[PDB]
Amino acid sequence: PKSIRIGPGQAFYAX
Amino acid sequence: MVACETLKTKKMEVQIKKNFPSVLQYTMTDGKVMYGQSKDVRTVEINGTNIELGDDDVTFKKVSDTEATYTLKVKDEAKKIDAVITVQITVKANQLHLNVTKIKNNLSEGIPEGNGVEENAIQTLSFPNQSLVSVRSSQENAQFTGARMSSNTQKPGDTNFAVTEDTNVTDSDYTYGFISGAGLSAGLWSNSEHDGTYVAAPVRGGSQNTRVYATTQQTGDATSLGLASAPWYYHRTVTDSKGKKYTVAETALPQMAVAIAGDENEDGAVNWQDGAIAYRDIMNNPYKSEEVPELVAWRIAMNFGSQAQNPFLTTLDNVKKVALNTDGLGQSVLLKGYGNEGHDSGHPDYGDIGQRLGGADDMNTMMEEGSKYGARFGVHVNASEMYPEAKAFSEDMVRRNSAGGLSYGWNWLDQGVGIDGIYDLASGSRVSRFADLSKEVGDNMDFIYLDVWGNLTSSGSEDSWETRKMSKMINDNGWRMTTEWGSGNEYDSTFQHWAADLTYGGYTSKGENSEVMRFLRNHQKDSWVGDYPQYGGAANAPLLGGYNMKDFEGWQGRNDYAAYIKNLYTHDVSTKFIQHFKVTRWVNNPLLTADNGNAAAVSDPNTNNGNEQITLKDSNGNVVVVSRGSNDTSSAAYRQRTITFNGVKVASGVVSAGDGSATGDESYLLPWMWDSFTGKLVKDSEQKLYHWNTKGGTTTWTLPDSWKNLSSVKVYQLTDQGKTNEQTVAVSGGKVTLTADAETPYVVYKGEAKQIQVNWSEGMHVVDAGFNGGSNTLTDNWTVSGSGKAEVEGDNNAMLRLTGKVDVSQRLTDLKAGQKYALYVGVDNRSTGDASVTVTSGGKVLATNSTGKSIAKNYIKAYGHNTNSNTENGSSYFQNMYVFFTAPENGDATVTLSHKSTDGAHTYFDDVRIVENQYSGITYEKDGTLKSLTNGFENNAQGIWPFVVSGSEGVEDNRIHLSELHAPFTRAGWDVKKMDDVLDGTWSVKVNGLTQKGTLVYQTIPQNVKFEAGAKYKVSFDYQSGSDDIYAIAVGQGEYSAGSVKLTNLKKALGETGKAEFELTGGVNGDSWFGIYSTATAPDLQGSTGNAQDFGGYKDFVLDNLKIERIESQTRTKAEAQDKVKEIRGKYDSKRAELSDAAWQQYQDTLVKARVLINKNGATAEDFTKAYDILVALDEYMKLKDLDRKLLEAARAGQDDEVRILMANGADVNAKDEYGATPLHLAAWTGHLEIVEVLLKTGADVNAVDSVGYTPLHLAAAEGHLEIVEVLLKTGADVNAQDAQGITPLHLAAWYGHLEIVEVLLKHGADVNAQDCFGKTPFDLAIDNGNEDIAEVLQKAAKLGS
Ligand SMILES: [Mn+2]
Ligand SMILES: [Mn+2]
Ligand SMILES: [Mn+2]
Ligand SMILES: [Mn+2]
Repeated sequence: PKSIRIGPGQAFYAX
Repeated sequence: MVACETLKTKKMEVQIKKNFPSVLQYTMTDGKVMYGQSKDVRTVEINGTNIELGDDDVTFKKVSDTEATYTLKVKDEAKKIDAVITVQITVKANQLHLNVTKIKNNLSEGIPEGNGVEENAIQTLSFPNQSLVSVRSSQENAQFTGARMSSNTQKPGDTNFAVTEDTNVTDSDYTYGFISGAGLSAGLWSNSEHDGTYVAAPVRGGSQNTRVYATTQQTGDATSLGLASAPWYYHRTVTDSKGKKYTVAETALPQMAVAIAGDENEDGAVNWQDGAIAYRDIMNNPYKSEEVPELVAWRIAMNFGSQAQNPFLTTLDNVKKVALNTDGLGQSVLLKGYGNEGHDSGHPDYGDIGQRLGGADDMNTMMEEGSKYGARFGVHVNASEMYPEAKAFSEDMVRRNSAGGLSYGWNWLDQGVGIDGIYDLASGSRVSRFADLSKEVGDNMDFIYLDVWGNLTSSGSEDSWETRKMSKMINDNGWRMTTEWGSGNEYDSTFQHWAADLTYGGYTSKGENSEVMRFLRNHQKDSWVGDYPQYGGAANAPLLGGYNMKDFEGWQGRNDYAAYIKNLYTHDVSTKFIQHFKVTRWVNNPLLTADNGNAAAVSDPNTNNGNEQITLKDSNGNVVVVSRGSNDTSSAAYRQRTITFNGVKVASGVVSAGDGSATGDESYLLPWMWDSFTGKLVKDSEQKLYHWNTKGGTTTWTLPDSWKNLSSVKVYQLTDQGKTNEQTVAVSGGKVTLTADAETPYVVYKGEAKQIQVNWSEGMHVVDAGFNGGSNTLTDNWTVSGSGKAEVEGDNNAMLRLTGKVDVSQRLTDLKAGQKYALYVGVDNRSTGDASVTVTSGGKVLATNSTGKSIAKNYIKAYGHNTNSNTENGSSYFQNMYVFFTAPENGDATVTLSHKSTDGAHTYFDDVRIVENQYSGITYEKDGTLKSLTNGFENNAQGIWPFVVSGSEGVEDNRIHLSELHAPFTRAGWDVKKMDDVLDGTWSVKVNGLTQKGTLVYQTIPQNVKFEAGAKYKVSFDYQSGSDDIYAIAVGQGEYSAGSVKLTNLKKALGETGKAEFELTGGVNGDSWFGIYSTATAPDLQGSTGNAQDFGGYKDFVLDNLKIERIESQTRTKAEAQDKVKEIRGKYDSKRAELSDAAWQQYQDTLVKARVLINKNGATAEDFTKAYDILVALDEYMKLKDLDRKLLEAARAGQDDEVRILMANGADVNAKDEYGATPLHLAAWTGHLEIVEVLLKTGADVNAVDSVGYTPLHLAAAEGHLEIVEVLLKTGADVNAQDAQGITPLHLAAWYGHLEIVEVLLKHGADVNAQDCFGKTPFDLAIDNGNEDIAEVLQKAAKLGS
């Protein structure tokens, strides 16, 4: 869907 | 007595006035009459002043029955006019010529020496309302047809209207103008360089040349419309950009003519088409236009930035390849970068043929040998922009603005300056430079390509006059004229790049859109509109086709050979076939309407069901009829075209859309009956047909009359190897049935065809240097030896592929004994075993060199094998390997290309080049290892050797080249220049504006400079860098990977040469190298504005006098080395967990390698010293890699002082973690402004991206640290930086709900309309998370976008 909280290497769209 | 005389020919009688050079009427043999000037008009215009002549001002002399001479006394004391004009009127067939044979100025002695100002110069001349030919409203079918310039596919350049009593025109100017009425038709031709009314032109390159002036007058009851010439220029006074005035003589003396026509095309009517047929006898014809129909294969062979991507003898092999595939069809090769260092280098030094490409010697060999295959050559020249390095560069040549400053051009390799167009012409500087080129090429070169002429870079003028003078200089040297823009040079150009390459510019900037101009000149120019449906109008399947240009030799990265050839057959064979015939009739044009001023346009419902049709004919009376399927654009049939040759169908169907949108169904069997030289008809055994079927399949055709009685034909499939797969096809009732593969060329002969013989690599000292000779080049020319395999692999640009243990050798020919040579070869080695190039004289090794696995990808856009060419596995590591030798006295010299390994991996070799080279800067040890390498860049065969261009720009026309000396212009202090281009000698290695890239610019490679495992080397070079720490020295092993390199920032050395020196220890894998890295540090532009920022040199780096020297290292014992292994081990063995899998594997690799040296049986102190120096280097590397690991933790944790000391001790400010996050990313993300600002002041990349594409700003904005966001924006962060997902810092600010962060982001240049890869804007992301407050602010901001 739309990530809980983003950071280094954590894409905004992961599910 | 009688005030008129009669001139007579067998075709007509013309009555002329004795009191003025005026025609009363033309009477044809059949009785039909055309009028002239029936009124007493005796006006002469000189310098804008009209003077009416009396009976005493004109004297007449009937010379012959076909000539009369007049002497006109043109005087006006008040306006400073006193002249004697000699006008001659001559008749020949149905033509009447009126020429001004002499101009005598009584108020002047002439043009003073050096083209000084002539006081009272006769600048312009015309005969207002001369009415040389006229039509009346009272005559049957009285009409006018005119043409003006249009480069817009939606706007026709034509006019067709009936002459009625209501008609009222006064000096309506047109390029062409035709009048018809009472059974006759005529068109006026003048050489006037007058510029006027046009329909659409994006430039001024003689695009606006209007030479006919239509004016009406009352002749009793009727309105008469009469044609006259537009004004002529005689001694024109011009001003240069520095205000200096010149008087420049005529390009030619005033000339004009009319050709009276009846029903020339024998249809029902007498219209402009009859007048246009007769106009061809009087019209000017572009120089060498009679060869245009033969030029089937146009292309560009490019060279750029010292790289010699396409040497002249390579271009000859590609001419031989295309000739094979097209069966000898004519070619036209534009050499883009034939001079100096390449393309946009050394302008305007036209006589400077590129020394690195083989100089004037190889250029003439290419041209002389290429003519044998029907290839024509031409060079790209520039008369508008100049570079300081060009020997023609002067303060007089420099274009200056109204403020007295330089008129700067484009800066890429060096900064371009505008040339003073008027000075360059009036001083006779340009003629002198063309002459220099003429002295080099003689009568071998075919054309000149003039770039940018018309875009107002040299003057604000660049009018028809200036263009005519320019075209004359070029034609005078025996060269055909070609230019850039589509509308440019109506008069003399035979090709426009922006008309022939349909890709460029868009629908408003194409070729000449006129039924009149194309009807007249289709067979003389490639200056039209071809098929490119997305432009509509003239670009939607024109019946006459249109040149569609593709390239395969580096131009704009273009290198698809198969696409090049497929395109020639798809659009250019048919276009050229049609250019072998001249238009005679052209009816039912769908583009001409009453609303676009073409009410009287030619409409025949009894021709092609009322749809478009063109009838073309040749001197031998052969008829080609090209007919359109339907005139309705919404019909499938609008794109259907049938072509008949002497009544027989030769082509049929829809072509593949020229924009490559949709393939068609067109199939043809075109009779090619001309040679590729003079275009003369060939004999029966030499007669052929070209077959093509877009969709593939079986089609039945009627053979031409000449072939009707044959019982069989011979069909060949055309490939890069010529005529293949010969088939014997039967003929039944003059008809053949051909089975064709889709989009595959076949050639049909009456009998057995002899194969075009090609001797690959002529003058190249080897046979088949480019491996273009098929699988049998390895049998016939090269001799393969070994257990392994040698294959000619590559479906585009063929290569030599070696697998396992194999040697590919060939004897070297025509070398000058005792002379120094350089042999280089392109090599891409994917094996771990050495790939070698060796030169031998009877078993003895003269010279040898080798590469292990290739470590540097190829980034040269204009090179055949760059990393976008997929040599193997989506990359290309092609780089040239050199051997320097002296040709043996005995003559016996041999080249071998070897692979030693039994390894299944491939090695790629291409383009063996043996060239004379005086380089002698490599000294070897007793063992074949490097002792010393020095280079001042004074004898570089090609490129920036021993360096290779890295990927700071990716696959590009790289801003790195060998810079040339031209003092004072290339030295510091000239104008705004602060850096010297050259440090020592005539050449250096220049880097232009490659700042803040955060990556490698250029590096040495082991096949160039090999650093022995464990050996110490002292590297030194002279340099100049525009700012402190913008460029740095990089030292690394194997392929470049960020952080694996040892960076040393280089201090500013601007105007005064600096000296850099360092030590290097060869890595255990022998893959060690050094280079120049572009840091993340911003340059100090020192207050400079605009172009001065680029010209000043604040962002440049020049390198010279390189010296690599192997040095002695303090001698160690087995014990000293064994003791260092313990030191290193009990320091870093304790970090197995803390290190990556790869980081620990390389630490083990090095340790094992060092331990082999120590414990080897029979090791000596050299081995123990090497083992110790490897370990010392390993320690220094491990230590700095742990300082980077600890800095990434202190930026995340928050320790201010710790980050400072780690940084002070040399920890990399741009170190990356497992996710590619820098310390600046981790400080902005966890919110520490203190760390962020000190990191910025140090040289951290504010626009560095992690794996996912997050800049620190993205992480700051998503988290809500607004003070960090403000600092980032001020220190240079991109506010519109995009994620891999298209997410910008605004989206993350909006979704996570940070109102203040959102407002500061859009306070700076943040786009509110910006969408991610799923079409979501920051607003849509706010209305998904519930931030209606953020959504309202964002909505309001987007609203203002009005
Ligand atoms: Mn006619
Ligand atoms: Mn090749
Ligand atoms: Mn030098
Ligand atoms: Mn240069």
